[PDB]
Amino acid sequence: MREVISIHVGQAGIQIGNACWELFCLEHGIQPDGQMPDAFNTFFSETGAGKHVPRCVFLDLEPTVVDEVRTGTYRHLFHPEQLISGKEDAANNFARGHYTIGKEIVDLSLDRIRKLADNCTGLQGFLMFNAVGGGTGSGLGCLLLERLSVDYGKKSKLNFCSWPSPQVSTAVVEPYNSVLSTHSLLEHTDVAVMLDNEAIYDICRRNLDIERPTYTNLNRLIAQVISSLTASLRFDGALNVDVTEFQTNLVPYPRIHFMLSSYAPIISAEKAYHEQLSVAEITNSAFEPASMMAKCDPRHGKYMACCLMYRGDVVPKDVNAAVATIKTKRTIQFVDWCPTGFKCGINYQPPTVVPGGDLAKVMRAVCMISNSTAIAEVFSRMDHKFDLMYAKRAFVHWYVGEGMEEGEFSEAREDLAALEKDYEEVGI
Amino acid sequence: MREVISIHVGQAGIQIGNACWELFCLEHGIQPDGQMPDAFNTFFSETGAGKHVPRCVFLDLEPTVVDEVRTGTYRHLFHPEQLISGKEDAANNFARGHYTIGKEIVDLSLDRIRKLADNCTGLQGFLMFNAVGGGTGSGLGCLLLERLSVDYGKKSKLNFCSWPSPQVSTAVVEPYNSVLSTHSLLEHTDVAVMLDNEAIYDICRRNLDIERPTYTNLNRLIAQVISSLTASLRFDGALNVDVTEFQTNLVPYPRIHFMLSSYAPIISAEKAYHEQLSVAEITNSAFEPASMMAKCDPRHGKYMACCLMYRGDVVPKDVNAAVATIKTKRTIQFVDWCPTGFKCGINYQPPTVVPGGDLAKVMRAVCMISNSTAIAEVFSRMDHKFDLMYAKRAFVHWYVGEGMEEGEFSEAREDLAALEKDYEEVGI
Amino acid sequence: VAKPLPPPVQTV
Amino acid sequence: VAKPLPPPVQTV
Amino acid sequence: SQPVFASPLNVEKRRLNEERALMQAQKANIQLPPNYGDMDLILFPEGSLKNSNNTVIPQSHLKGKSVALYFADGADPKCASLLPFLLNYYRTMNEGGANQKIEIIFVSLDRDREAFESHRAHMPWLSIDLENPLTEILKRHFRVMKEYEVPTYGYGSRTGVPSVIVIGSDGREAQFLPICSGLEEGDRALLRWDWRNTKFA
Amino acid sequence: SQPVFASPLNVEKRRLNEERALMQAQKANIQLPPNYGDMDLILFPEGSLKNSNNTVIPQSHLKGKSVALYFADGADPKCASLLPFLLNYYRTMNEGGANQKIEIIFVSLDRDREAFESHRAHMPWLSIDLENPLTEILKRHFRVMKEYEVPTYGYGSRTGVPSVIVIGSDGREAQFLPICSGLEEGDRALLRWDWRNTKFA
Amino acid sequence: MREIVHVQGGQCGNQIGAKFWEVISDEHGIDPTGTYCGDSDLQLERINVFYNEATGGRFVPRAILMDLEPGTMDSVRAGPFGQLFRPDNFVFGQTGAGNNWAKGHYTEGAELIDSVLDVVRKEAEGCDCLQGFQITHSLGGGTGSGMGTLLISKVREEYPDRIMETFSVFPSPKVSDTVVEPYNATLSVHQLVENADEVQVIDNEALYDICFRTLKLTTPTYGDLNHLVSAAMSGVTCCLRFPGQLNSDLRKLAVNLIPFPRLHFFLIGFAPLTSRGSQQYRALSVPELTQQMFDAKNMMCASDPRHGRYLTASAMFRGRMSTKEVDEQMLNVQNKNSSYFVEWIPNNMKSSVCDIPPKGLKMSVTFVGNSTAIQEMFKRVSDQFTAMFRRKAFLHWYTGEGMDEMEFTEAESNMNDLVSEYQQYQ
Ligand SMILES: Nc1nc2c(ncn2[C@@H]2O[C@H](COP(=O)(O)OP(=O)(O)OP(=O)(O)O)[C@@H](O)[C@H]2O)c(=O)[nH]1
Ligand SMILES: Nc1nc2c(ncn2[C@@H]2O[C@H](COP(=O)(O)OP(=O)(O)OP(=O)(O)O)[C@@H](O)[C@H]2O)c(=O)[nH]1
Ligand SMILES: Nc1nc2c(ncn2[C@@H]2O[C@H](COP(=O)(O)OP(=O)(O)O)[C@@H](O)[C@H]2O)c(=O)[nH]1
Ligand SMILES: [Mg+2]
Ligand SMILES: [Mg+2]
Repeated sequence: MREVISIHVGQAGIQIGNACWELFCLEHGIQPDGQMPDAFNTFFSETGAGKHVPRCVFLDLEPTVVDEVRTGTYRHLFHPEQLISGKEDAANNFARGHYTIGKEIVDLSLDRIRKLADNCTGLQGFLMFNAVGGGTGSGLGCLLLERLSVDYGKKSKLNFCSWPSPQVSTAVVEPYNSVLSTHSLLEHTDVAVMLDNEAIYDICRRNLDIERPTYTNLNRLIAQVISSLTASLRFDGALNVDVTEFQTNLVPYPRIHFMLSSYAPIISAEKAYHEQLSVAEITNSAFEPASMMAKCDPRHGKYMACCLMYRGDVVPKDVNAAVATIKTKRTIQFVDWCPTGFKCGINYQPPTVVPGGDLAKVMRAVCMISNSTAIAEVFSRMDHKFDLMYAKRAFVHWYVGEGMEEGEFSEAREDLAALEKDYEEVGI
Repeated sequence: MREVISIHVGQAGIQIGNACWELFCLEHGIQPDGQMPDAFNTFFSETGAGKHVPRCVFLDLEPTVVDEVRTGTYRHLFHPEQLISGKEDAANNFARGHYTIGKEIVDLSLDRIRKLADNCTGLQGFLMFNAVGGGTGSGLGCLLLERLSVDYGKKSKLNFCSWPSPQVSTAVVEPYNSVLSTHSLLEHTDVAVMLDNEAIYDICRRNLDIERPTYTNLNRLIAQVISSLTASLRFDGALNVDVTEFQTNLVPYPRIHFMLSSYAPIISAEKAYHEQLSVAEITNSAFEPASMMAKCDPRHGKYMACCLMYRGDVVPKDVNAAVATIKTKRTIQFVDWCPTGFKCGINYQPPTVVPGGDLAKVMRAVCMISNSTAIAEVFSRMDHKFDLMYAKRAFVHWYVGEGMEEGEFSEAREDLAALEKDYEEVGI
Repeated sequence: VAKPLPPPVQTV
Repeated sequence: VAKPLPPPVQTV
Repeated sequence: SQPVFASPLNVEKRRLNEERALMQAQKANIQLPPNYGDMDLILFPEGSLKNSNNTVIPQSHLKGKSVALYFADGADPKCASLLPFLLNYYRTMNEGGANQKIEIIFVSLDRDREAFESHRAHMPWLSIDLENPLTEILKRHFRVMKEYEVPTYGYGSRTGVPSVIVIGSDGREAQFLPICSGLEEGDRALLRWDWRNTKFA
Repeated sequence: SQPVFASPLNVEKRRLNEERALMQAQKANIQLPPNYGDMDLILFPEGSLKNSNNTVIPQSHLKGKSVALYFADGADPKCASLLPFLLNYYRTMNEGGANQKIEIIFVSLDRDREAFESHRAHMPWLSIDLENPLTEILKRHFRVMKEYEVPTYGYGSRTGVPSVIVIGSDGREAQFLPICSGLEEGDRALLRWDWRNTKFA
Repeated sequence: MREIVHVQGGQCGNQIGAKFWEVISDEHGIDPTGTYCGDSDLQLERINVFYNEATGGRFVPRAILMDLEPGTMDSVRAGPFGQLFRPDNFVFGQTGAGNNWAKGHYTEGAELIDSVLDVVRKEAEGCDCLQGFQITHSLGGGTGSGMGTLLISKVREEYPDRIMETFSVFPSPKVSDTVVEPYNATLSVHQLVENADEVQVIDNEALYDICFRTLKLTTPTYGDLNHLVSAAMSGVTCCLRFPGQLNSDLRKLAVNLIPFPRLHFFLIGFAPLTSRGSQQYRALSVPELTQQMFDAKNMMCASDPRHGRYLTASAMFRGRMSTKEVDEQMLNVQNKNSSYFVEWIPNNMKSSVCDIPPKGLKMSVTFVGNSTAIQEMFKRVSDQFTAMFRRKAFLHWYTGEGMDEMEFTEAESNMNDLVSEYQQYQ
C-alpha cells in the first residue's frame, strides 16, 4: 500500500525529478541499476531479484531532454518505456502543447500511468512536477490534469510548479503561458506549491554561499523539499502525516489551494559545525522572509495555515515550544478565523546528503509548506505582464494559427481576477 | 543564562576584538579552532562536538581590517557571517557612516545580533566597542545604537569609547566626528567608559616599560579591563557584581553615566617579582592620578562613585582595609551626596597570565570603573577644536555633501554644552 | 554520476 | 596559548 | 569503479582482487568477480610519498587526516596564483587545533625534473616523484590534464590544472574543490573542504 | 606544531611520533594522528651540545635551566654590539645566586669553520657546530635568517641575525626577546628575560 | 572590492606611469609576462585594485594608455614591462597634438575622446564599485593638458561621486622647454579647480633637485625622475593595496586635506631616500623619516614650504613600526615648527600606517599636504602668462582652431582667484 506516482512534464520537470530519483535511490539503498546491496514501496516497486524500478512517467515533447536520461548513469534504473518522448518541441506555445501535438503523446502517457496504478494497492496521490511558463509544462501539463481528473478522480493530484519569477524569465511569452495554464492549476490540482527560480537563487547565495549555482543546485534543494514532504510515508515518525492531511489541515475554502515552500537549513558545510541546529532556531530560519521560495515576502499578508515537517532527532516538547515562540512573534500574522494553524509533523530519520552536493550533514530539518494571502501578489505581477502584452494582441498569431480561439486569453483573465478577489476576501 | 554580546564597530573595534576574544578564549580554555581539550556561556556557545563559537559581531565598512581575521587562523573560530564587512569605508566622515553607506550594512548587523540574541536564556548586556575619532566607528556605530535602543529597550548597552586624545589625533577632522557623535553616547547608552590612546601610552611607558608600544599593545590592557568587568559573570567570588549592578551602584542621575577605567596591577617581569603586589599597593596605584586611562586628572574633580574589582587571591579583610586608607587621604575627594561610594567585587579567578605579550604573572588584580566630575574636561578640550574649525566652516562641505544638514553641527555642540553644564551642577 | 551509497543506519 | 588547569582544592 | 571505470588504478585493483578471489575459490560459495566494495587497494606504494625532508613515509601514516591531491604545474599562472593561498590554508587549519586536519599530496604536471624540484621546494606538504608512474596513473584516474595527448576512453576532463581533489583510502573522489571548473570558485573553493566527513581511513 | 608547521624539525617530530603511535596501535580505540600535547621529541641529539672545554654534553643536562638559543654571525656589527651585553647579562645573573639560572646555546650563521671557531672562542656557553644539520634545522624551525636564500613557505621571518630566543622542552616559543623585532630595542631587551616561567622541563 | 583605474595621457604621462606599473608589478610579484612568482598571501589578496584576471591566470593592469601620436606608446610597448597592458587599451590617434592645448581639448582630441571614454567605460564600469580614477599627465604639452583635461571633464559628469586623483606635472618655468608652457598650464588649471578631487603638483626641477642634492646622481635621466614620481603614486594608495595597523583610503586623504573644495592642490614628497655611499651610514627610524619628509627638498614640487603655511598635512607611513612614534613625531613637528602650520585648524596632522614596507626598504613614508605656498606656482605661471598676453603672443593657433578670446580671460580669472583664496588662509 501507500504508493505515490510521480509525473514529470517538461525540461524542468524532468531535471527536478532527476535530482529527486537520485536522492531517493541514494537514501533507500537502491543503486543506479535497481539492486539493493518495505520502506521503498512509496517510490519504487520490486521485481524478483531486487530489481527496484521508480514509478515515474517522465514526459517531454522534444527528445533532447530525456535522451540523456536513457543513455547516462541512470539508464537501467529507469524503465525504458516510462521515459516518453515526442519528436519535436512545444516552442513555448500553450496551444501547441494543448491543441496540436500532444494528443499523440497523452494516449501513451495515460496508458503507462494506467499500468503504473495497476501495480499499486492504494495510491496516496499523484505527485507532479511541471514548469508553468513554457510549452510542455504549461500546455501538456494542463492536458494531463484534464484527463487525470476525469479518469482517476477523487485522488490527491499534488502539483509542484516552476511559476515564472518577477525579474528573471529567460523567455518573453511566459506572461502568456503562466495564466493560460492556471485553469488546470486552479480547478484540477490540490496542493499546488509555487516555486520560482529567483527565490532559490537568493537562497543559494545567502546560505549555500554559491555565487554561481546552476539548475543542478536548485533541483537538489527541491529534491530535499520533496523528500521531507514524503518522509513519514517512507520512514517511521513520532507524528506521521500523509497527503490526506495536507489537504485538510492546510487548505481553507476549496478554491484557495496554493502553497509556498520553505526549507531549513540550507546551510553550507563550512558554516555547519559552527552553529546550533535546535528546533527553535530552525523554525526561526524557516519563517524568514528571505527563505520563502516564491519571492513572495510574507510580512505583507496573513497566514491561513502552516504545515511543519520537522525531520531528524526532534523531540515533540521542543516543537510545541518552538511554535509558541513563532506565535508570539509580531511580524507574522494569522487570519481571525484560524485559532490553530500549525499542523506539525515529525519523522525520526535524519535527512540524507548526496555525496558531492552543496549541502551538509544535518541532524534536523524543517520543510514549511504555508498557505497565505501573500501569494495573491505572484498572480498580480503576471496580471501586469499579461495586460501589457495583450493590450494590442502580441504573439497571438502563433497561438491562433495552431488551434486556439482568441477568447481563451480573456477567460484566462477573470480566472486570474476571481483568484485575486478570492485571496483578498479571505483576510477581512 | 549569563550571556553578553559584544558589538565591535570601527577598525579599532576589530583590533580590540582580536585581543578581547583572545583573552576570553584562554580564560575558559578554548583552542584556536574552537575546541576545549559552564563558565564560558557569557562569551562562547556549545555547537555539538566541542565547538565554541564566540558571541560577537565585527562590523566595518572597510573590508581590509576584518579580512585579516578572515584569513588568519580564526576564520575557523568565528562564524563566517559574524564578521560583517562592506565595500567602501566611511572615510573619517560621520555623515557617511550614519546616513549614507551605513544604512545598507545595518540590516546584516541587526539580523545577526538578533540571531545572536535568540540563543540566549537571559542576556545581561551589549558590550559595544568603538572609537569615536573617525568614520564607521562614529557613524554606523551611532546608528546601530539608534536601532538597538528601539528594538531592545530594557536591555542595557555598555559602551567602551576611544575618545580623542588631547595632543595625539592621527586625524584632523576628528573633532567633528567626536562632537557630532555625543548623542549616541548620551541618550542611547547606559554606561560610557571613556578611554584614549595617550593614557595607555603613558602606562606602557612607565609601568610596563615598553618605550615604543604599538596599538596591539594598547589592546592588551583594554582586554584586561573587560576580563575584570565580566569576572563575576563567569567565575565565583566572595562578592559578585553583574552589569545590572555596575549601572546601579555607580551611575547617578541618568544623564551622568560617563565612567573612567583604571586597571592597576600593570607590571612586567623585570619588576614584578621584586615587590609585594598585595591589595594595599595595587589599590593605591589604582587611585593614583596618573594611571587613569583617560588623560583626565581626578585631582580637580570629585569622585561620585568607584567600582573596585579585586581579582585573585584577595581576602575581604584586606579589601575593607584598603578602602579605609584611600578614604582618609585629602588628595582624593568625594561629592557630599555620597556617604558610601564603593562597590567592591572579588573574583576568585587569578589574572590570566600573558605568554609572550607584555604583562607578567600576578596573583591578584584590581580595576576601577569610577564616575567623577573630572570627566567634564575631556569634552572641554574638544570644544576648543570644534569651535575653532566651525568658525570658518572648515571641512563641512564633506559633511553636507551626503545629506548631513549644516544645522546638526550647532546642536551637537549645544548638546555637549548642556552635557558640560550638567557636570558642574552635580558638584555644588 | 554514480554516487557512493551512504552507510546503513544501524537500529538504535 | 591555552593554559594548564589549576589543581583541585580538596576539602578539609 | 569510482570515480570512473577506464583508469589504470581501477583495472589494476580489479585484476588483483578478482585474481585473489579466484585463488580463494580454488583453495575453497564465493561469487566471481568480487564486489567493488569488497575490493581492497593500496592507493600508494611503499616508496612513493616524500615530505619536505625527502624521507619516505608509508601510506598508513595518513590515517585520520583529510588528504587531497593537488595537480599542479610549475609554470602555470593559475597554479602560481593559487599556491600562496594553499600555503595559508594549510597553515590556518594545521596550526589552529590540537589535531592535524589536512594533508596535501602534490602531483606534478611539470615538463621536467629540475623545474619540478624548483616548484616543489616552495611546498611543505607531501609530494610524489615526477618520474614515478603513480602520477601518470592518478592523472588518468581523476581525469586531469591540459591537452589531449593522453588518450581518454570516451570520457572527458573532470577538471583542468590546478586541481585540489579530496581523496579516499581506496581511491574514491570524496569531493572536488572547484578551483577552475564549471562552478568556478577561484580562491574560495578551498573553504568547501568538509574535513570532518572526508577522512582517510 | 609550535611555532611553525612547516619546519623540518616538526615534520621529523610528527613522522617519529605517529610512526611509534602506529606501532603500538598494531601492537594493541586510539586516536590517530597523535595530538601535539602528547607528541614528544628530543630537541638536541646526543652529540650536539658543546661546552667551552670542547667536551660533548646531552640534552638532559639542561634541567631546571632557562635555556635560550643565540643565533649569531661574527661579522655582523649587530652581533658585535650585542655580544658584550649578552656576556654581562649571562655573567652577572648566573653568578649572583646559589642556583645556576640560565644557559645559552649558540647557533652560528657564519661563513665557514674558521670564522665559526674564531667567533665561538669569545663565547663561554654552549654551542652547536656549523657542520651539524641541527643549526640549519633550528634556523628553519624558528625562522631566523638574514636574506631569503632558503625557501620559507609563504610564511614569516621572526628575526634577523642576531637573536636570543628562549626555548621549551618541545621546541615551543616561550617568549621572544625583542632585539631586532617589531619592538626594536638593541642591547636592552635582555632585561625582559624572565627565568622563572620558562624552565627546560 | 575597490579598484583604481589608471589613465595616462601625454609623453610625460605614458612614461611616468610605465614606471608606475613597473613598481606596482614588483610590489606584487608580477613578472613581465603576467605570471606571478614568489609566494605570499598578502601580495595577491588586494591585487584587484590594479590588476584583473584574464582566465589564463594573467594579471593585466588597469591601464588606459593615451597620447595623440604613435610615439611613446610604441616605446612603452616595446620596452620591458610593456607586454602587460592590453593592446586594446592603446588608443593611438595619428593626427598629432603639437604642444597646443586647444588641439587635445577641442579640435583633434574630440574625435578620439569618444574612443578612450568607450575604453574606460568598458574597463571601469564593469565591476561592482570602483574606488576612483588615477590620471597621470603633464600640463605643459598639448596631449596631457588638452586631451587629459577633456577626459577629466567627461569622467566627472559620468561619475560625479568617484575620486579623481591626478598626478599632474606642472610646467616648472625656471629651466624648461617649449615656448607655450604658460598657455597650456593656465588653460588647464581653470578646469582642474572644479572637476578634480585631488591634484598632486609635480615639477621637473624639484625632481632634479632630489636627484642632485639628495641622491647625488651623476646624470639624472628622465627614467630616474619618473621612478621618484612612481614612488609617491604607489605610496599614497598603499593602505588601499595592503593591510595595516591604521588603514586609510583616498577618501580619507580627501576629507582630511581639503578644507574647501577649490583648495585641493597638494605638495607631494617621498623620502627614505639616500645617496649611494650613505645607506650604510644612515639609520632608519620614525624621527629620521620625519625629518626628511618636511624639510626643504623632499618636495617634488618646486615650492618652498617655508614660504607659506600648512593648511593641513598628512603622512602615509609604511612598514613595521611603533604606533607611539608615528603619533609623537607628527606632534613634534607640529609644536616645534608652529609658524609653518595654520592655527584655525588645530592639530593639522593625519598619520596612517601600512604594515608591508616597499621592496628592499624597511620603512618608507609619503607626504601629501595642502600648503598655501602653492600660490607661488600659480603666480610663477601667471606672471609669464600676462607677459605674453599683453602683446597677443603665440595665439593664432589657439584662436584659429575654435577658441574665442573670452576663454583666455576666464583662464586668468579662475587662477588669479585661486591664489587669492590661498591668501585668506595664510
Ligand atoms: N528550477 C528550474 N527552472 C527551470 C529549469 N529549466 C527551465 N526553467 C525555468 O522554467 C521556465 C520554463 O522552462 P522549461 O522547463 O524549458 O519549459 P518546458 O516545460 O520544458 O516547456 P518546453 O520548453 O516547451 O519543452 C523557463 O523560463 C526557465 O526560466 C530547470 O531545470 N529548473
Ligand atoms: N585602542 C586602539 N585604537 C585604535 C586602533 N587602531 C586605530 N585606533 C584609533 O582609532 C582612531 C580613529 O579611528 P579609525 O582608526 O580611523 O577607525 P574607524 O572608526 O573605522 O574610522 P574609519 O576607518 O575612517 O571609518 C585613531 O585615533 C586611532 O588612535 C587600535 O588598534 N587600538
Ligand atoms: N617627468 C617627465 N616629464 C616629461 C617626460 N617627457 C616630457 N616631459 C615634460 O613634458 C613637457 C612636454 O609635454 P609632453 O607631455 O611631453 O607633450 P604631450 O605629449 O603633447 O602631452 C616638457 O616640459 C617635458 O619636460 C617624461 O618622460 N617624464
Ligand atoms: Mg523544452
Ligand atoms: Mg573605518
